[PDB]
Amino acid sequence: TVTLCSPTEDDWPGMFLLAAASFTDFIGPESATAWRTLVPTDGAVVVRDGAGPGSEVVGMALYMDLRLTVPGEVVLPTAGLSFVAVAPTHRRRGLLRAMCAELHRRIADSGYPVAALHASEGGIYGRFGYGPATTLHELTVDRRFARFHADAPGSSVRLVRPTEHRGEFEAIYERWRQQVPGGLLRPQVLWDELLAECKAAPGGDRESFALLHPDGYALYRVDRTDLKLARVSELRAVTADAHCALWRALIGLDSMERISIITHPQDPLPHLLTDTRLARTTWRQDGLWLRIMNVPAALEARGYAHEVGEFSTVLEVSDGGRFALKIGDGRARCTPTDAAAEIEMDRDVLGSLYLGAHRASTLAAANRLRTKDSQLLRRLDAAFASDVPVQTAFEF
Amino acid sequence: TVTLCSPTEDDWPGMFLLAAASFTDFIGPESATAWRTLVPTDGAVVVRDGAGPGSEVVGMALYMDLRLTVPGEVVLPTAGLSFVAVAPTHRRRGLLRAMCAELHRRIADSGYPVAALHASEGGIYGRFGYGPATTLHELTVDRRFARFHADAPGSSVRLVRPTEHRGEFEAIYERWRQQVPGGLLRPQVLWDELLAECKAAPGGDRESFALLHPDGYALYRVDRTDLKLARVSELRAVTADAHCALWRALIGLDSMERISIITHPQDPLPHLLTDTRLARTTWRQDGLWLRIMNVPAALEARGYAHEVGEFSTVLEVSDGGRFALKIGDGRARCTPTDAAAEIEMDRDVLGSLYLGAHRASTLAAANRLRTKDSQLLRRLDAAFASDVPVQTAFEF
Amino acid sequence: TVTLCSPTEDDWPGMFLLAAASFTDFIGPESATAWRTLVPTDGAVVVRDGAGPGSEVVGMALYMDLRLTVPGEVVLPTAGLSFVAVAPTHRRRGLLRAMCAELHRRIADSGYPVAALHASEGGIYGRFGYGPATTLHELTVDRRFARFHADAPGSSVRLVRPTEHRGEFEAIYERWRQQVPGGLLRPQVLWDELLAECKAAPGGDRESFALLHPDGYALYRVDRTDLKLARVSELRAVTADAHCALWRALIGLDSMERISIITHPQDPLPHLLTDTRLARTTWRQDGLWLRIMNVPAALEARGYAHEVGEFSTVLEVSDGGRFALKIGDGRARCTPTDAAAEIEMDRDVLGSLYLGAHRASTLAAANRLRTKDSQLLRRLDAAFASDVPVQTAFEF
Amino acid sequence: TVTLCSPTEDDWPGMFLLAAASFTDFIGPESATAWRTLVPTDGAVVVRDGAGPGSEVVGMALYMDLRLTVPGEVVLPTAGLSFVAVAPTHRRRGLLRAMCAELHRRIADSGYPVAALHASEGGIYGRFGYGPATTLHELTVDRRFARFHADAPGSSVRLVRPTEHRGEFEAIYERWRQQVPGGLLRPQVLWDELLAECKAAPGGDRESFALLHPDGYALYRVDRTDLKLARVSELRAVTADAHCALWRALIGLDSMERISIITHPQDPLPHLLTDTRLARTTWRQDGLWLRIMNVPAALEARGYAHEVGEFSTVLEVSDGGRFALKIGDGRARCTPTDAAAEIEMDRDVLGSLYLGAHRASTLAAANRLRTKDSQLLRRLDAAFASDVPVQTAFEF
Amino acid sequence: TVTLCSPTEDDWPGMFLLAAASFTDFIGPESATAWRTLVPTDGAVVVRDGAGPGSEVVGMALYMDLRLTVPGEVVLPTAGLSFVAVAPTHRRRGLLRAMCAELHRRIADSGYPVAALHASEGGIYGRFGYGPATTLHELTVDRRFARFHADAPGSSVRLVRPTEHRGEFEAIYERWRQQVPGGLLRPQVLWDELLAECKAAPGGDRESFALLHPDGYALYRVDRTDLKLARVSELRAVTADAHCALWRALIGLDSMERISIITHPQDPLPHLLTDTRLARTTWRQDGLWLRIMNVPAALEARGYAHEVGEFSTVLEVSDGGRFALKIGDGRARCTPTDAAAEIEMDRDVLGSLYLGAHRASTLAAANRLRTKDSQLLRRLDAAFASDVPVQTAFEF
Repeated sequence: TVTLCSPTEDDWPGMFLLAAASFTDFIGPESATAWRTLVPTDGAVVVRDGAGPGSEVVGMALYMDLRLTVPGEVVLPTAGLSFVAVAPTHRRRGLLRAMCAELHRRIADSGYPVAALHASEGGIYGRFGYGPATTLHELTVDRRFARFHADAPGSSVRLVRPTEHRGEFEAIYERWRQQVPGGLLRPQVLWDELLAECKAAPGGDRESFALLHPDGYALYRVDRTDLKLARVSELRAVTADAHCALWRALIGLDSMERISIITHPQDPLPHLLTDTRLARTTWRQDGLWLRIMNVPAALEARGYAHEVGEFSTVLEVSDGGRFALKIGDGRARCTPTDAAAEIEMDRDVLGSLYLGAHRASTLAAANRLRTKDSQLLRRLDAAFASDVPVQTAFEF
Repeated sequence: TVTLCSPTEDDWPGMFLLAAASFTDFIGPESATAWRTLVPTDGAVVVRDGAGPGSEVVGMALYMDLRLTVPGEVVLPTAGLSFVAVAPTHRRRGLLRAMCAELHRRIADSGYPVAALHASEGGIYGRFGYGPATTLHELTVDRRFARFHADAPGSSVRLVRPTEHRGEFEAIYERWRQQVPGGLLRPQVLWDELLAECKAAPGGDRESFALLHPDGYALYRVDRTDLKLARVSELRAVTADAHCALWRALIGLDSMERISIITHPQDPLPHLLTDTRLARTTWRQDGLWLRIMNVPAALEARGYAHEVGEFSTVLEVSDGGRFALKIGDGRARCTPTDAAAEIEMDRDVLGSLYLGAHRASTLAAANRLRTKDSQLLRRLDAAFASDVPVQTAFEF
Repeated sequence: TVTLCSPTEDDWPGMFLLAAASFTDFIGPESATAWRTLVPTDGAVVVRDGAGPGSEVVGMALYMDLRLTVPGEVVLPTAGLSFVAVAPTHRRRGLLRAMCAELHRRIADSGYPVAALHASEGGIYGRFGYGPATTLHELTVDRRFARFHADAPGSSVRLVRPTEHRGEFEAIYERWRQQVPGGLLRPQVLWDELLAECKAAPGGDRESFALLHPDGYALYRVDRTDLKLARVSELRAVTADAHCALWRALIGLDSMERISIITHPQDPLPHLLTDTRLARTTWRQDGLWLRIMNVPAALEARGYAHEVGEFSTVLEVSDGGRFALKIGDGRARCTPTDAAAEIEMDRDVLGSLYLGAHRASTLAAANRLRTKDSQLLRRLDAAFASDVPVQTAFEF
Repeated sequence: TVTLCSPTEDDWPGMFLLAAASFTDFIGPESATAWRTLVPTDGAVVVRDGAGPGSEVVGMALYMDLRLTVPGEVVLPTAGLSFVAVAPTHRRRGLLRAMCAELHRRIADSGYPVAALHASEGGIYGRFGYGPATTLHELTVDRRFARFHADAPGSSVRLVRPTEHRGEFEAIYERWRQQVPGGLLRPQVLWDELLAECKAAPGGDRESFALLHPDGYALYRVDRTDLKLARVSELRAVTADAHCALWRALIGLDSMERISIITHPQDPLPHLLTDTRLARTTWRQDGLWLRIMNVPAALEARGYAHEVGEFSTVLEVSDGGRFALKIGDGRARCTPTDAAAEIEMDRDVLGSLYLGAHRASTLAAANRLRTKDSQLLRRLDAAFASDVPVQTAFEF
Repeated sequence: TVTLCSPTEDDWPGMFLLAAASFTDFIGPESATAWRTLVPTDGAVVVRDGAGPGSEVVGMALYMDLRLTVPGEVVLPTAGLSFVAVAPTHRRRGLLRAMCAELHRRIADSGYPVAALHASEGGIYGRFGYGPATTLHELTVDRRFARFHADAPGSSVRLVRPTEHRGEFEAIYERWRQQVPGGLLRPQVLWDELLAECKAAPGGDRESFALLHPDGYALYRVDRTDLKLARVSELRAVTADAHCALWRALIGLDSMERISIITHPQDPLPHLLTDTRLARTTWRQDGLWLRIMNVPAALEARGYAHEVGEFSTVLEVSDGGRFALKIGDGRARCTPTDAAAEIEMDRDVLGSLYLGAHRASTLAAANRLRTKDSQLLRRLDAAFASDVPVQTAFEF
């Protein structure tokens, strides 16, 4: 009946159709064919219904080749899952399990230490070993009241047409993504896509503008629905100076009542202002999800906090191996063992800890993470934290 | 014209009137006379307009004697400011500055290391040296979809009439407030007040119920405005088991669509569920604000993280003294010095760091906190963190 | 651990507490003690948690002795389930199954042909053999535009204080409930309850008024939330004349913009007006649910349409017996058999057909009701229909 | 001053202008020129203001040649009124009466037994003898909770691009419209129009998709305003199997929260689900309106229920003739007479009964329909009912 | 650093960019290049940031050459400020003061007696001597209830395509603007702009229609957001007959529930109807703002009410000269003096009085306008009033 296989070029139109019916944002396929360049040979799986010549697609999934920055400014090859979809006609038939299992084998065999995704819903991917690893934080600032604090840094920012400063944006983003956990390399093809969206579309979005600083930029747009709201679609700042100068400019949009931005929980913006409330948290949600494919490769690859003293323990990941884990001097050694476990957790929990967005002690309080001693917990909690707060790059 | 002095009993009615006109929640005065028992002799200041027999009150402020738990389970005498109010007729005349200055002298001279408040607005109290020190986090759970995770702990909880289990609530809260930074001792008079509110009021709030566990409780009520919403006014859990069992009971309120609660950012509830999104953050705001009155007394009183190795630095608080600050083995020594400062911050910033709710590195990114080296920052950031996440007790 | 038994008077307070926590409308218990008089000795079951002296109630259910009118103006003893509740602490432990099974045995053994309920949710009771048997239909009339049709009947109606015309209301309701399927006898104790609600409550509902006609009445109130909306809580009309005259009076409430009423789908009101749209359907929902306890007793008790010619068939109710069903001259004979079934359905489907609110052919289209021939379907569909449209009496 | 006449081609632009100003949906005229092919020579009337060369149009009306299915699967030539409009400058001058009178003479003389329309408002057309004859029923399903009942039928449905399966849609619709009262033949020109709308329009509607089954289809689209709502613009199912399979697919649109559809009151969807409430009635309204042009031709043309035994009566339609009406064996004979009337009604009432959407007994309760005996009423009510529930085809 | 100068053609693109970022309505620049023809040589100022070749624009402002009608049907050369904008990066640096000061010198030296603007916010321009001089009044009529009064005048109005009756619109507007204070000459280039907007835009506004009378017109459109709302974008009526006939036509839009229009406070529409409430005031706001450049030229140019008897006084405008003001026979003489002032006001107050939209006595009650005697006040109040109520022409 159902067969699982790598798509042919003859499978494309079926895939585009399924995609269009599954993702509202989809159209255009032309953009789909930009992301396609990020898909390695054999990075795609489809499920066909039946057998014969061109039987219809009813399931699809793929991964893209990505570079993710993890704490200690270390960059990992990362397999980014996307365009995962099952036909509304074939829902509870195990297609998602089969497609994910097949994709994970390929990802493992190809040597990725880590896989990642953005979840359309929050209850799907834990079962596959993905844990929420970054946190999206919407701030809406009522700029009518906003005054900067005497201490705040600061002219240096220019109001600019996005399409005329691509080189400057690329260089800034590139510096940004290398320094911040969560950072993703943004390939030329994605800069084409992003740059194009800047022009106003009738019936769609208004034209975008940019605020450019030698060390950061912001891209923003008036909201279509509300005309006193400015939406900051992206703000990449490499220094604190740039971050503040950009916000002085945004708060300068006197035509507006409110500025909103999707940011991270440690965004220092509230502290730039004399009234920290004006920077109001309007929304929160999981951002990037991680599946640790290879536990020791991943644990050894990232840097750890230097503050915690050297310690050793035994970590067991449910159906993922048991390891002697030694952390000291910001570095980890992670070797096979059969000594008794001191800590245990499912694979997804590990991905949630990995970039420091969640504290081990919080996971432990929910019993996801079982441990021997509170001391070990406090150490796992200090070691795994990140000097530079974790942020989210572009969705995929 | 205006005179500042300690109220007489002849000043009360004026004060009640001003209070009623300044705080919507005020009425009843009868409750005002419960909190009055918490006000020390000389803990109150009023401003009278003119001179003569019973000239009208136009300004008032006071503090209450409180016990606040800070990291390391250390309990500090704390002066809690409340009922601070200026007549709408006397707004920009310096009454608030005068009343706060006078109150702070009294508080300092009386030996409180720390003062605290809940802010009616976010832009008033920084100028007086108070910094936001805890964070309120509203979670609304759509319990229709909520399923507990296989790992989650768990019968043990009873549905109970609040008024018939005061002794059990008192003992549980008492254990709770001694273990959690942000915890406040709740005196008998406040248990009278809180217990009374439990009965339904016509035109007002519906009757409250309680979920009682040997190690925790929750008090809740159906919302007046929305009848598919259950409001958890208070949940105190001393163990993780109790926390989970209480939430299994709340999610058990099948008559409801949504449960909301004002909680703290590290509440582990999202991780009890198979879909972490269901536990949605609907609101965020500063909770308790702190003014460090005596810097060395306060810095020496609290415990510090054991993970960070011993280090020494020089801390300068703007118009608050310069100190040689030595932290090691979870303990701090804080002595006078005139050596060059390595770190500087206004007083309010220090109160924001004090319970660990804000990271020094985030304050530094906003330039509030100026420092010499990033290393010192990472250390100040690890040392000041709290093993047990900071929570908020009752507003005052 | 858990025990199922008939409540003692010592179990009451536990039951009241559970009730209060399960039903928002509950309070007052004093009203609970009116309905209690409708509960037969042994009509109540509770589940206690554990054993000992006064272990806490965690489950309760009961039935009331009612008289229900079914097509052909036949009145059946009916067991009305209500106050069914499981503690939020004991949700998926089978308490509802156990309590319902126990109650049904008692109801069967006591000789009720039928049981009934109003469902708090639509997905609970089918599993217990109850089917939706009446349909609530909210109409909101924009009376600003409403003009009566030249044909409409029609002075005879008086604006009246409800509390001063109880005898007239009782007599009218009594005539009403004897003629209409869905009609329930309303005992003196329920007239006390209903009459009391008429007075305005501060913070609650405004005072009610009545429109009285020799052959019908309406009770109404201005909405608390909206002051241009009049809510008709009850309209009982015994003749078409009375129905029209009452509506001319209601449309006469010039102080109002809208009149709403919960009515039945065949309410002729739309056809009284020159613009049938003004009578807008704002809400629809299942009303009374029926469980046929004794199939042949129930099928033989009701009248059937005289129009359909005599026919015979074999009806099988899943786990409910197989019967030779003979319908002719508005009367049915229903005898045991083992001949092959011509029609099959679960018990709940039968309750849905029983008062004529649902057509057999519609149930069959959804495959709930499996039959041999379309002819039999059309006959079952004509025979079971009701001359007088089915209406809903008071909720319980 | 005003003249009434058949439009010239020189009158078109005036007519298009009036149309554009009267119907928001109008534009495009290009579509107007598709429907024009359905307009018979002499099926159009305009009113010109004054006399001379090209005096301006101020009134227009026309009818289209249609085929309507009535109970017993009988197809009648039907004159469909549309594009009826009076200039805002000439409102109460009798233009609508004059245009309708003129159109009706033409329709009568041409031999249509029946005329039909969709009403822009509910209070206009009764005066012209049209009665509401079908009922639109909006159901919104919260598909997040929807589970199918164990009994429900059921793979067989494919997700499909509408534009690539026209032949299959045509054949299915054609079977559908021949079996269902309310069915209209959909000519090739209307399939061109409908097929075209399927593509996404910027600023307008998103692209449509189809679910195709050998025996039915559904066309749907995400809502422009709300992105968690899927709108089913059309669902034609010829068997119950197809109807259920299509709904399993729609409930399979996991990307959505709600599915809505405009359907008929006997849609069996609620009964496919374990919780019948999920299929919520959000809106109700009159669909197709009928004017019986020739009473005996129309009464003799349709089939009647076989269940009711043969009976005879005398029907008088106000200003529409008196007839001896004999119904038996699903067939009616309708002859002229002057015997005393047993039943009387206006013409519009008859159109409301004609397809079985309204019961005679309900019309009688509102006094529109005056009759001699209740027995005759029950018979008129059983005879006129429809085996197959009446549905609405495309608006016109 | 910053330089203020007349833009080059090389400065345009910078100016367009700033414009686009400052005004949501901006795009298109192509329209900007229509208004440009209204800008005199030297009517534009820009601020450049720095010095060099093509340094970026950060501030811009200009004025257009306009003709404004003032009471007594006198037409004044008026400098109309628009496209005033400061970069969000240069907000509190005095750019607006510098640009306005420079523009005012040019305007004064060029011989304009008056300058005018439409304010983006209400708190900016008083400091520059502009006072609100006309009042926008939104009326929303619920046309479902609207009946005209027996007295109301009144066929004569035609429903018309705007683009086909430009000549008639021009002539009518031209008569209108010459008779009404607030009237502006509308140049051919602005008729091109306005005429173009009439066509429907996908994703944007629906197509406009016109109601044409020999002595007036209305342009209207269905609202994009709400489809039962008709928006009257413009109604110019030269006689009362035309005004009433146009409103009879608008109330004739039976497809609509509501008609809205931005009008003036003395619009007689409410008095045409039997229920004056139906014409509901939904919004009010300042329209045109005036700066009197040359006090005596302006005071002598306008007509004054003939009713008030001749009187003389001494008027002082803060930093604007002192004048002996003599008003009699609808004419004023305004000569220099140093006699003591009898009345004093800031310049902006004078602009607010100038077209009669505000009464001197109301300004005096707010103490803006200080005077010697109440008698003088009553005279200044009668003299300055306008026979013909002041209206607002097109925004600029």
